[PDB]
Amino acid sequence: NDALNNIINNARDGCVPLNIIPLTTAAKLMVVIPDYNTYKNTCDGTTFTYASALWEIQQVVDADSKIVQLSEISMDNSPNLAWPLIVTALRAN
Amino acid sequence: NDALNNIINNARDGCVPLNIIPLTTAAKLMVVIPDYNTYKNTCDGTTFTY
Amino acid sequence: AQSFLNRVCGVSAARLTPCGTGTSTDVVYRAFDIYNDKVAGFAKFLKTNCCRFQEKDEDDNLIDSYFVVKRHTFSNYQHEETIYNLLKDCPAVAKHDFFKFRIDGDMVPHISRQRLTKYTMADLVYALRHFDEGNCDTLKEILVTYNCCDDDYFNKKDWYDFVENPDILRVYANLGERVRQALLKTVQFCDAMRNAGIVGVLTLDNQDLNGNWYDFGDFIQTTPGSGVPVVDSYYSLLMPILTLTRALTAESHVDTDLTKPYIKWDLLKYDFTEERLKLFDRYFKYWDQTYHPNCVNCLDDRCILHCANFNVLFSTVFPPTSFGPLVRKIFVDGVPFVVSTGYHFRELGVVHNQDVNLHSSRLSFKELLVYAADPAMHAASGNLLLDKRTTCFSVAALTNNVAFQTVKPGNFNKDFYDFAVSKGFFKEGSSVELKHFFFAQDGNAAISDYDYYRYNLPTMCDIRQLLFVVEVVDKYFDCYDGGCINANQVIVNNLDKSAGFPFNKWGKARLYYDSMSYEDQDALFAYTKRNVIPTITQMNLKYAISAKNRARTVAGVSICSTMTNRQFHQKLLKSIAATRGATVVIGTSKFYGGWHNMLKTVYSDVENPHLMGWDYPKCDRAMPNMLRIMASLVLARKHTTCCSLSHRFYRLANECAQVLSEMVMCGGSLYVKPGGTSSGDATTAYANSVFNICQAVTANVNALLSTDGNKIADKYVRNLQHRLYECLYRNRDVDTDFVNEFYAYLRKHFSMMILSDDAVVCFNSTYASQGLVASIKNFKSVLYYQNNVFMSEAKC
Amino acid sequence: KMSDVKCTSVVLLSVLQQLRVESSSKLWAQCVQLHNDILLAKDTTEAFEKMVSLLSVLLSMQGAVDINKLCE
Amino acid sequence: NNELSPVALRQMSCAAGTTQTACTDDNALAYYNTTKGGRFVLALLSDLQDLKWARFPKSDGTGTIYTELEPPCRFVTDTPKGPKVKYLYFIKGLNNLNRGMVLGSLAATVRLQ
Ligand SMILES: [Mn+2]
Ligand SMILES: [Mn+2]
Ligand SMILES: [Zn+2]
Repeated sequence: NDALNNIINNARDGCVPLNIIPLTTAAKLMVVIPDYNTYKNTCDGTTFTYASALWEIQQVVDADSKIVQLSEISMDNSPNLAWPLIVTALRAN
Repeated sequence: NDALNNIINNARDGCVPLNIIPLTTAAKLMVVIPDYNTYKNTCDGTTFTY
Repeated sequence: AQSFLNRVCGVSAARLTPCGTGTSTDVVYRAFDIYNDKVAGFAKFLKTNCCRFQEKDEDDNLIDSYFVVKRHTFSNYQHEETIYNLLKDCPAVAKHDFFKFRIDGDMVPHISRQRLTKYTMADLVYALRHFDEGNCDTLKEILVTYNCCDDDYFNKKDWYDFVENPDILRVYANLGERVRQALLKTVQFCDAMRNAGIVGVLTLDNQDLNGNWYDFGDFIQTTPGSGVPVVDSYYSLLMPILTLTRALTAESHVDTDLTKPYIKWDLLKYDFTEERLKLFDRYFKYWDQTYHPNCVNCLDDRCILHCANFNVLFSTVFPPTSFGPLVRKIFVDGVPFVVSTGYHFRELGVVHNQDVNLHSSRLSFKELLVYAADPAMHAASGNLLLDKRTTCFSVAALTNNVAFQTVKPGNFNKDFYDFAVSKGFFKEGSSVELKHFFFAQDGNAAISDYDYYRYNLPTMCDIRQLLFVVEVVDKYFDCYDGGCINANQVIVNNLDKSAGFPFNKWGKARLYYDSMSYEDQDALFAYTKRNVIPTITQMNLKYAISAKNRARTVAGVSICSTMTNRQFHQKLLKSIAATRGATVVIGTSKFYGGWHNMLKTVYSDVENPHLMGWDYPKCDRAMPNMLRIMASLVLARKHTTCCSLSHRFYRLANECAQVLSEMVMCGGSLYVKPGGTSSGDATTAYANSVFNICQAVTANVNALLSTDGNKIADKYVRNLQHRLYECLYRNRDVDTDFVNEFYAYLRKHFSMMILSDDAVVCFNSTYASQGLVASIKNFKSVLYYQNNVFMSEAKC
Repeated sequence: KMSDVKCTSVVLLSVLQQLRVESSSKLWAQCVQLHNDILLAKDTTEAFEKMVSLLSVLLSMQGAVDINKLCE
Repeated sequence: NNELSPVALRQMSCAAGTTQTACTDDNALAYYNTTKGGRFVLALLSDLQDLKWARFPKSDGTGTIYTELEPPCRFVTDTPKGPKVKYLYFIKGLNNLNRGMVLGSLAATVRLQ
């Protein structure tokens, strides 16, 4: 409720759209990526920027819910991974 | 079916595929031949009948 | 010959190339919007009093600039010259050149419009609204002459389709800036007419694609400063093009210029009421109907539809993060809660709940159910979701891992199959073979099918045409009766069905129809009459036998939405599914001769009968939000007594927030539904039925209007077309006499058999051949310009 | 024959699903594609090749005893 | 050929005023429209500078509707009777097409420069 109150009290009358509460005050971001071409654009490296914030990856899993390391996300190693890759990141500060 | 019967008999007695066998003429296949009998029955020179 | 060319090249642009045969006219097949006391409509005619001379650039290079010189009578010549001199100072007016040129033995007057495009605005509007892939050459020329695409783009098959090749949206969007400039020039022209005291009716055929205006032969002059530009037909016909070309895409920029970064709106900002009014004043300054940016302030359902049509166009500018539930922090037992105390619809504007408690002691069952059905708490308690598999706006991930639901293969029936092959079935070459199977689906199939909502585009409907189609559809839904029913009068079949999200965690609909007394359900239903309850719709993979490998998905609507929609609609729905011999055949059994009765009622009185069925591609996924709102309003037309105007509007808002733009729970995470039919709601079949009737009526209206009224031999049909144009773009209130007349005409010549998007029409073949009734091509064009799909004639 | 091979594909995907093949996203996706293409196939050559490819998945695992199930 | 309004209509004689029943016996030139749903008054035309409310009874007799007027429009018309300086009034909420019809009728039945 810290960032939640920060954005609620910053509203005109304490009312905000729902689509921005996870976009502003969520401590964890989950990114579902269908292929490596979208992975390199969005979740490049151990930290990436999205939704006007900085996110640092803490865990990447595949559709099998198996922890896959960042070194495994390669052009040549892409067909060896189940591909809806689900990268989970934490908010940076 | 000749191909189905062949792979079924191989899996019953000898070699089983280590991956999905492809149907295109570019991809590869990995099998597990456990003894010389199936090796001689299936392989002949550089060709492998499966 | 050569002297006439030089006379046309008066003082500028001497490099003109004759498109005709010298001093003779150039006959073209253009689209006009005529309404002159005999013939009315919006059809393609043959212009035979027009000499076209196309300007050429340096080094003899043809350019999109024509000197359309026309010869007319002396009175019209001088009248047009005077009104142009009154309007020549306006920048948004084609440079007119007036002179008398001797042709044979007399000085025939001529009017030379300068720097005109080959096709007018009406040509583009007709091409986009009466589209036909068999012959669409004006559209191709417009697309290639304005760098929208190349001629090589049309060589690709299904270049025009929306489901196949969605890049046609990007191709049409390149016409968006040109259409927006045409809108701005139209506003400037209206201002000039008002200030100069010129009274006339604006039509798309009098504006070229640059935006400049011409044809003043029907304008009349009055005292300056009191002029009135009659622009209803122009804007109304342009409305489908505005969203198809995304004309207001430049409004999402810092200075409304397509060279600046997208204007970074405040994330907390959701109202945009002032921005909508500014957009309306900028593009529809002289639209002579009050526009309510928030539909709570609308007068009736017709005004709701009218203002929602503008809101559809205006919401394409504002960020998608500013729509959906409007949430605020409330306190229960002194503990803060995040609940939706309002909603920001892309079509209904900003709606605020009336019974909002910022503080409370405790919530017993009703508020608990509302806040559980509310996506506010789940979205606020979930992890931010960036799902790149789909273009739909993701909201949050409720669980820490994405749930991949698969579809199992069917369970074989070896005994029955062996018995069948024993009876000589499934022989090699038999006319009967197994084509329907339980097609299996992989993990990323539910989200893949949910991404088909990308075919749901913000569609601005022809509002002056839609407001008449609504009246005709209401006449179709006249024999039925409906209204509010109490919780004790609600019939629920299969109480052991799932109850949306998150109510499926604790039990089926039986629990929530047993845990809630009749007074509890009545209180919840009356709450929706003055509040908005956004709900979470769970997307469920269908496990059923089909002939298509595509995954089938049904929408699991929450028990809070379904229970209230039952109390709001079930009376009308049961009346619809209790009536025999009606257009909608829901509830009519095919057994015991019922199929024969249905077909005989279809063949009611058609003089030259043919049977015609069509297909809506991605019907539940591509249905415009305007048409879904129209369906809900037509279903709400029965609440003249049980509901106030505020109650009806808030029920419509609940419909839109629950089954039109709700939070979908595909997989294990929330998403934003762009629109279309959430085909799991309490009115799925009946809403699809009214949508189908609306599409059929729109196709019939377009067939009547896009018909040469001079060539309509029948004097009754010609007058019907004239009065149809009058009731669409001239008459502002409902003409119940002509609404009944057109409804009777449709029943006599276009009798329908309507179920949920499945229809059979017994239509007068000799009328559809003459364009007096939609044959199949009017349906294709209507789907193209009002459903954002290409109706393949191989599915019809 | 064609109906026979389609029904065999159906039962083969059923036994694969019973063997937790869906626990492997890539393997299950390939099996689903093969099964759906066999049912949509029009000739008994492409369908039979895809049937061999799908059966290779079952033969690739140690969860099913191939000798015991071949009772003839 | 988008004509403004073919076969227009004429004006009727009725009483109007500046506030509610400020009509002594008759001071207006009400422009009517014989609509199929009943007679509809479109515009007012009076010699007085400012009018706000008029009383034009409906065909039922019992129901008389008080019409709110827009700000006056000033002009000079060249009639055979010499200068006829009337003030144009439009009923609040009137459509633009009705305004065009009224202006066309006024400019066709009265000579203008
Ligand atoms: Mn014209
Ligand atoms: Mn004209
Ligand atoms: Zn009601």
